[PDB]
Amino acid sequence: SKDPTTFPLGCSPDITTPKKGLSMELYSYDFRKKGSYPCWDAAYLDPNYPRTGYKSHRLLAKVDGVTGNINFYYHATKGCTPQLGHLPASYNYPKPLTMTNFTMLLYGYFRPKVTGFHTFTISADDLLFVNFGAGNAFDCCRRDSSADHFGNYQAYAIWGSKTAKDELTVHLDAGVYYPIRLFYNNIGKDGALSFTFKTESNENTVSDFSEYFFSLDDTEEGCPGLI
Amino acid sequence: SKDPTTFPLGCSPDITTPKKGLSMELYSYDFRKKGSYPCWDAAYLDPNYPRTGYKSHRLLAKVDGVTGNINFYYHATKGCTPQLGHLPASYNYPKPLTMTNFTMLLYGYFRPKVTGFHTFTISADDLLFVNFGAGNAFDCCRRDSSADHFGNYQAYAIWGSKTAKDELTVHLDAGVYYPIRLFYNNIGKDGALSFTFKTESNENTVSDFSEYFFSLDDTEEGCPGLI
Ligand SMILES: [Ca+2]
Ligand SMILES: [Ca+2]
Repeated sequence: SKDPTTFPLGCSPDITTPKKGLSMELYSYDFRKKGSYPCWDAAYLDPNYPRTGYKSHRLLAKVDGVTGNINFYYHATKGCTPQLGHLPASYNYPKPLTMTNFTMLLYGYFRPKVTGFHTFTISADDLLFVNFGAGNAFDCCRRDSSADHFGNYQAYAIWGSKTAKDELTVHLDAGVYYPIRLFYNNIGKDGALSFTFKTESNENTVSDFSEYFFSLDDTEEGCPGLI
Repeated sequence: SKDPTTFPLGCSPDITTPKKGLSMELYSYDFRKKGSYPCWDAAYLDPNYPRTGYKSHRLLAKVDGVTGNINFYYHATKGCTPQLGHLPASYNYPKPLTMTNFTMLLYGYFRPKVTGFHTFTISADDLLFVNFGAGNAFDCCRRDSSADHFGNYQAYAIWGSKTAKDELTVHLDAGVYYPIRLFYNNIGKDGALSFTFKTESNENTVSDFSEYFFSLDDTEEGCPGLI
């Protein structure tokens, strides 16, 4: 139930109206002491960094309502140096941060408009890890209780890898809500995130998630998929 | 059944006498192109590198009978340069290799001499990942069929980490055979591996596994623990 699959399980919320967008949490990600080779910290690739490791870093923000086009490219002027920047307005966080070096978590639900095969394509500098589906990401309307128990990644991208870019193909049902978790890191210099998809219904590429990303309140009994 | 636990499942081989030692496979691990920053390749920390990634590298050797004291420290004279060296005689591989940069897999079974809590302590430069128990490591006398399906790590050590060194405490039964998998990498400069244990029966530390590490043939029906 926590394993990645081509036919993920979804959720059916009851009367409470879903809220637009995902939630985001932002954390610091320091360089190592001057003189270090390399200048950046490798912690982002400890196997548990995305599960418990990141929690020991400085919390910068927790926001709601993240939607629209969430892609970004941050161009740095040099490596090994923290430099200030801003996220796109879609992230609902107007303050400057060290865009050269930070950790970011997004979670919530994906609602399809069509029933059939979806292919999500991702790329990132330095890292983007994706979980998708009930159990694999977290449990239906029981996120706060299952948040740290996600399974093997459905897709991932690592700058410098043989998987610099990656894809996820899954069969989905329209109007069902699918748990999703995105984990991102920049360890130095440039930063980039691309998250888009296509379906078998037509040849359009979706980059704007305004009609697709939602948040659901947890409930006493949970909201397992009913279809 | 694949999850790490304090009470791992073991195996009960039938009439066929266990063979002394673990099996080992050795693979190449190249530096990046001259001028690269850093000089070493980060692939060793892709989440699937220990599962399928390493298989695309040059196979150097597959040997049997690895036992005794398996600890080593290789001292390099500089970084970013491949340098030749030798493994201890316990590894049954007498040829020189690039000890500055290689990948090594060991697998087989651990047989305890006493019933009770065991604490294994590990450390490594650059990396050592450990799985332990039926399912978590692989299935009883059905290794060849379950070898790539190991679970989350029971313990791991990464040079430069907040877990430079790590421990595994588990309750074991004497004379039972427990599946074990060790995955090691050096990405440059010095190399080191330390694997030892203590038990609740006395204050001795075990560093020599001559009476403890074994290989079992796979069988048609498998050899699940019977106790
Ligand atoms: Ca970067
Ligand atoms: Ca090293």
